[PDB]
Amino acid sequence: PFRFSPEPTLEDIRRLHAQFHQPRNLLLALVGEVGELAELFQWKSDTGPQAWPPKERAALQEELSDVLIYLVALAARCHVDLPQAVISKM
Amino acid sequence: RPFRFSPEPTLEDIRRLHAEFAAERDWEQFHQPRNLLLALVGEVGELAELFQWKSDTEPGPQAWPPKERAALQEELSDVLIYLVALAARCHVDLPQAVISKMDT
Amino acid sequence: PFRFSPEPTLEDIRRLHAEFAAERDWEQFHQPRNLLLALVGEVGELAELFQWKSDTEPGPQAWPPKERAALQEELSDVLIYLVALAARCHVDLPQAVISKMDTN
Amino acid sequence: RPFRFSPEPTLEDIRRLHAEFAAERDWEQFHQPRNLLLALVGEVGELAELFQWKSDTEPGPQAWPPKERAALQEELSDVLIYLVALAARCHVDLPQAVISKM
Ligand SMILES: *n1c(N)c(C)c[n+]([C@H]2C[C@H](O)[C@@H](COP(=O)(O)OP(=O)(O)OP(=O)(O)O)O2)c1=O
Ligand SMILES: Cc1c[n+]([C@H]2C[C@H](O)[C@@H](COP(=O)(O)OP(=O)(O)OP(=O)(O)O)O2)c(=O)[nH]c1N
Repeated sequence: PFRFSPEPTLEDIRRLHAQFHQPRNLLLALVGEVGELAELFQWKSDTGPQAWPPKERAALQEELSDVLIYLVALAARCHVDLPQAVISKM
Repeated sequence: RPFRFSPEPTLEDIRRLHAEFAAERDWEQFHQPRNLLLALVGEVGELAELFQWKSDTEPGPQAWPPKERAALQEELSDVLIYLVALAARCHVDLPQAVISKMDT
Repeated sequence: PFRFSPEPTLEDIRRLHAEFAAERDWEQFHQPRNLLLALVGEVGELAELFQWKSDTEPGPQAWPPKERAALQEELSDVLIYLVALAARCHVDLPQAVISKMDTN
Repeated sequence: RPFRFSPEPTLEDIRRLHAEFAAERDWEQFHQPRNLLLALVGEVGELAELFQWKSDTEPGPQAWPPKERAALQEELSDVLIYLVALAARCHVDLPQAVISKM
């Protein structure tokens, strides 16, 4: 069916990519990848990404992770328990 | 002191959670790619609407008034709740797509 | 096959938005970045409105006046920060435009 | 210090030109609200990448190297061009909706 791999956990990805990496420089880099990610959708239409050519799907996973990696970074530097902070909202 | 994230939820855990709260709030339908995308973009917006006034030569995020750091967490979450939501919808295994990256 | 008004103009807008701001001493906050994050914060409200639509659907002309009135706001707050950004960047936003089309 | 903008083209003018441009390479089909939003949401990113690595009270844009200062224009140019086409595609009076907000 569909499923995410049991790891790397949010804690791994935090440990793994970790001056640049200060607060608002990281927030501008998050918005950037959201900018690349948003680009792989602009000239589409309502119909999904599960059926895109390979070089596209491949970029769809690439840019998507990038965003995570920075959101990861940004929060791990704002000292927010990204993982827990999620369930609390639930 | 070392600041580390807790163990779980796993991204897979973060999925199976949002995955259900809506399936009870009957959402998944409007949950179409761009719909999910465009949302992530409003939260990202809501995320920057805290740093747009703060200068990086300021008390930094850690040292943010409770209610600010509170909002900050409630925001960093949603940006994650939708990133993982968009991924799953694309059939992307966000967790593994990260490894393929490390393969630099 | 539509039309904007002849005014205001971008300097006319770039002008008042000066007067306006630093009339709330809102000019001390026009440092490139703070400004860039502000655009992103408003570039995000604008999305929050289209996260529920689809382009196969009738543009905001059919939207209920209330939804169609809040769309004029964001579209306007987005141009305002964009202008406040360009200016602090000493960019002739108006020329930078046309002098970018004598190309692609 | 305090900068100005040439008296034209006006917001409407830009509107037409882009049209001619986009009416040339059959790009109107490409201009559906959400397209120009994401289209714009993304140029704001390219525009975000520029400053991501820069700094608070460091050199500063206007003192940036040429090729960067030039890329900067590009990026600001684009953001408008899309703001202008979405605004237009939504049948929204962009210049006037800016005063009405004062
Ligand atoms: N509208 C539509 N629908 C389309 C397809 C295209 N345009 C024009 C207007 C806009 O200014 C230009 C995009 O130019 P670009 O593709 O070179 O900018 P960018 O992609 O960011 O440069 P790069 O080569 O991708 O790095 O297309 C419409 O108005
Ligand atoms: C907070 C603020 C506001 N400004 C002025 C300029 C914008 O054209 C107008 C819109 O402000 P905004 O706070 O974004 O209006 P709202 O969107 O309704 O605010 P929120 O609902 O809280 O997002 O405010 C401004 O110049 N600088 C500044 N630091």
